[PDB]
Amino acid sequence: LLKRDPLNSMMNIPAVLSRFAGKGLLLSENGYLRWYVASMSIGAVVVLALLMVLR
Amino acid sequence: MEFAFYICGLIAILATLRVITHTNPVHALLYLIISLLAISGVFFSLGAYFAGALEIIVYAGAIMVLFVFVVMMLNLGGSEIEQERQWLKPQVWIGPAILSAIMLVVIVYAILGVNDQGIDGTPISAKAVGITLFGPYVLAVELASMLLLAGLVVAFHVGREE
Amino acid sequence: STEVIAHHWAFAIFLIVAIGLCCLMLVGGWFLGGRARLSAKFYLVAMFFVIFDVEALYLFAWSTSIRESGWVGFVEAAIFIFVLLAGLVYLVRIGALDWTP
Amino acid sequence: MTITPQNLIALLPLLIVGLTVVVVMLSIAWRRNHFLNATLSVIGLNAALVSLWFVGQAGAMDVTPLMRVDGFAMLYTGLVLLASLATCTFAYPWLEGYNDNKDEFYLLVLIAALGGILLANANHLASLFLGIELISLPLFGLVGYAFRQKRSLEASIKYTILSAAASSFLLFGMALVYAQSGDLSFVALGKNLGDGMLNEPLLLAGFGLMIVGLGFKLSLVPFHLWTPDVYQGAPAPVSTFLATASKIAIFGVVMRLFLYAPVGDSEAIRVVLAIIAFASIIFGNLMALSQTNIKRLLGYSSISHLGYLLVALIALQTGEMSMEAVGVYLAGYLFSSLGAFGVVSLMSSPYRSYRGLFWHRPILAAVMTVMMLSLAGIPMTLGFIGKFYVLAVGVQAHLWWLVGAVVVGSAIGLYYYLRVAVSLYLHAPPSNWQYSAGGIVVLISALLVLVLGVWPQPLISIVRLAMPLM
Amino acid sequence: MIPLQHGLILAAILFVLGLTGLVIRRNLLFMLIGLEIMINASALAFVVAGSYWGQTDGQVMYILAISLAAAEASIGLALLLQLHRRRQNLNIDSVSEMRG
Ligand SMILES: CCCCCCCCCCCCCCCCCC(=O)OC[C@H](COP(=O)(O)OCCN)OC(=O)CCCCCCCCCCCCCCCCC
Ligand SMILES: CCCCCCCCCCCCCCCCCC(=O)OC[C@H](COP(=O)(O)OCCN)OC(=O)CCCCCCCCCCCCCCCCC
Ligand SMILES: CCCCCCCCCCCCCCCCCC(=O)OC[C@H](COP(=O)(O)OCCN)OC(=O)CCCCCCCCCCCCCCCCC
Repeated sequence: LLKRDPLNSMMNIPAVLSRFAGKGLLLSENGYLRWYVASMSIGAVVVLALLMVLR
Repeated sequence: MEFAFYICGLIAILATLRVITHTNPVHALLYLIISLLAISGVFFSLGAYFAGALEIIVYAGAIMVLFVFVVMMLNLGGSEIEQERQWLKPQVWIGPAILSAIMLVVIVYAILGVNDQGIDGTPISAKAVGITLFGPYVLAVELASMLLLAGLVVAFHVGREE
Repeated sequence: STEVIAHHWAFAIFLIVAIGLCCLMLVGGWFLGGRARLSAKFYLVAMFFVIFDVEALYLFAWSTSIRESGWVGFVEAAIFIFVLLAGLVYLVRIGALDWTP
Repeated sequence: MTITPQNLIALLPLLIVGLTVVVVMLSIAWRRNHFLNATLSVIGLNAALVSLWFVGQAGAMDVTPLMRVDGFAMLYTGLVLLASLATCTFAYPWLEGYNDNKDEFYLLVLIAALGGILLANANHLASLFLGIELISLPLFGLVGYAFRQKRSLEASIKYTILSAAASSFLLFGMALVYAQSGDLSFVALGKNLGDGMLNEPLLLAGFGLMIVGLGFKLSLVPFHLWTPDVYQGAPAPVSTFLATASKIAIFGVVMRLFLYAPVGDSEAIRVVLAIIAFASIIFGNLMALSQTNIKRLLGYSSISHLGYLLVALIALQTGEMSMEAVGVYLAGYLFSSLGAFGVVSLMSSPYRSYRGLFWHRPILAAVMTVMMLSLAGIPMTLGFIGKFYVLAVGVQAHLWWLVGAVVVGSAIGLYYYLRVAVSLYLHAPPSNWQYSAGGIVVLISALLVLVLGVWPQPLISIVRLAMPLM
Repeated sequence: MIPLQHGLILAAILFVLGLTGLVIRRNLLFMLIGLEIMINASALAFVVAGSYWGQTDGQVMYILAISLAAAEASIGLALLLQLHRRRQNLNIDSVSEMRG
């Protein structure tokens, strides 16, 4: 039962989590300029609203 | 003074709405010129006479002249990207509309809580702006000349025909 | 001061009567009578006009208040005009302002 | 404030660089000579670098309401000057492969360096805005220098549109901040508020719009999506310039603005910057696991390293050595990025795969893996000294989320940096003194990073000599 | 007699209209048009802020703003001319060859 080293897999969990999160984050870099401007405006709203709720 | 301010602001907002929702480049640029004349009216109603003068001289007299120039050079007419009216499909613009709406209302709510004694409309003359430009702000003048020269060089290098 | 508001009203009726006179002139012309690739040098010229018009507006702001700016303002605008003339000479020499081939 | 002769003495790099632009432009007007104009540009930049000694002898003083010359004014001016000189040195053999006009490149580099010196000495919203625009517009020209390429033209279009949007955002921010404050001086941004009313809605809104514009300028999340495409499409000397000089100057003026403004120690801005720093570190490390492109990889690397610098900036008021940490990190990051992008430029020169680089270009491969180890925070490198400084400043103000983000981002960045560093040594299927000069520049950067990793005391003392007006 | 708030709201409305026109339009000319709308809106806000305090610094930064707007419009229209010269179309979605 142990010959596959289960603890090594339990500590290899964050590696596969990092790869999945990186592949998910790479979906934003689609190469479209209109999406880049939209993301800049989205971040503007997020930063602005975070500043007013924590003011 | 105030009535001119509100009328020119309403004209500028309506003209900008017409620009961002039009299909003809020449009509859009004409509506933008109307908006710039209205914004110069806003400038003159607050006392910033030099600001409105430069708005009609170099913004509504040079830059949009260049836009109209490149529009008539490119022969923009019944193109494929223009005929489809993709920017008028509600599924396209509904996201950016509510995005600009939440940005606008956050900015509005931040603005509305500020102190305000009102703008007296005292005319800040162009002489005072010239005094300050060559007074405290001299390096701004020299390096803005350098900035315009850099833009000149860049736009020449990109825009050659060869 | 009734003179200032009088001049404002005079400007208002001057604007209105001029625009309306042109409007009714076009209207009367329509009403009466029976019936039965461009090169990039254009862009370069317009671009040079825009850039030198902004530098011109800087000189416009200078020239109205020359006396109280002193000699320091004069040497500042001397560097400004020298930069403008250097850029103009640079544009002339390379062939940017040469329309003929 | 008027101008005195000693105030002119304090502005030697600015006047020398502007005179260099005038002289090089008049020389191009005389005759298009690549070697002569490049030599004139590097002579002017070196003259500014030498005249920094006379500025140091002059002392710290305020020139106009716009500008203030002090220790970091000299430090960031010098860093921008080395970045511009290295950019010209890398650009010359690359420009030997250019069929079209080459002399405007050095003009744009000089003007962008002039904007960098502006941002170094800025003490005002006007000087900050003008320096940002003076960096951006020559970068618009330089990114799209080879506009016949799809990649360079597309990167120039993207950078131009997005930076105009960010400039309008930033200008609206200064407009709101000036409406609240009534003064554009750095020390007065929040001087009209007291008794715990620092969180003014309009002041926070304007400063948030400035954060939007500057986080575009510093590739901070979520204003970061332009970075890999612009880094990949631009010419490699240009990519070196946006990696080093623009980031250094914009972060220096950001550091001075947050130190001098009474609103810089607001809790809401601190929390927003902490969120942005966390997100930038994590994201800029996470999108770079699976990049086969070295330039996009270095763009995400720049995102993560600017997140680390933001982490150093957040503890400015609480900590005491936060600004010293920022200076040391920026020097080490400058040298590492200079070496890495110089190797990229040398394999990109002249104009017309890093795997197996050691078997034909061993010195370039060795300095490349040295700079990749530097960017990972590996010891015997200056990047480790910068990461140690950032960690120490994090434990100063107890920014434990940021410290843990630094650790995990360091691990992920270290993973892909080792991938590149060992792929250099695997197996896979010039001839002028300026190419040798660029190789000498990247080699000197490698020896500097190694020596100042083993012996970091001279750089620490140099940075500690850079103290502001309290 | 004219509130600072009302001019700030007008400038913000113009700014968000220019941003919306920048986002929803995939023709490059209308994106540049939106960029000039936003930079003119920020310049209008700066003029309103300067006129509220009775200082010429608002008009000075307006002058700097329109200098930037002129040079940036020149650069953007040169890039638009290059795009229309080499690709014969102004689709901003066509420039997407760099991704990932
Ligand atoms: C009539 C209903 C509407 C009809 C359709 C729209 C027509 C155009 C409306 C806009 C232009 C006119 C606005 C009304 C101006 C009336 C005059 C006025 O308000 O004068 C007061 C003041 C005089 O100057 P001041 O020294 O400040 O005096 C303060 C008094 N102690 O004035 C000021 O301080 C500033 C005055 C305004 C600025 C100068 C003029 C700007 C004109 C901009 C035109 C833009 C394009 C309009 C296109 C319309 C069609 C689409
Ligand atoms: C082809 C031709 C080639 C020519 C050679 C090119 C390469 C060499 C370039 C040399 C540049 C020299 C710059 C000298 C800067 C320091 C000048 C100086 O004397 O500063 C003294 C001053 C403090 O002195 P003090 O008189 O006490 O001041 C109190 C008065 N109020 O100190 C200060 O106020 C601050 C001093 C530090 C400011 C920053 C230092 C300059 C920038 C360094 C960037 C690189 C740093 C990383 C590398 C370090 C390597 C060890
Ligand atoms: C006792 C627990 C608490 C204390 C923890 C202290 C930290 C140190 C000890 C734990 C270290 C765990 C490291 C796990 C990953 C090890 C590296 C590895 O496996 O790399 C190889 C792997 C790719 O291998 P392959 O399967 O071939 O993937 C195909 C890729 N094209 O590569 C990948 O999949 C990508 C690797 C990315 C970088 C490594 C992952 C770093 C994640 C953060 C680590 C920090 C601790 C997080 C919390 C731990 C649990 C509490």
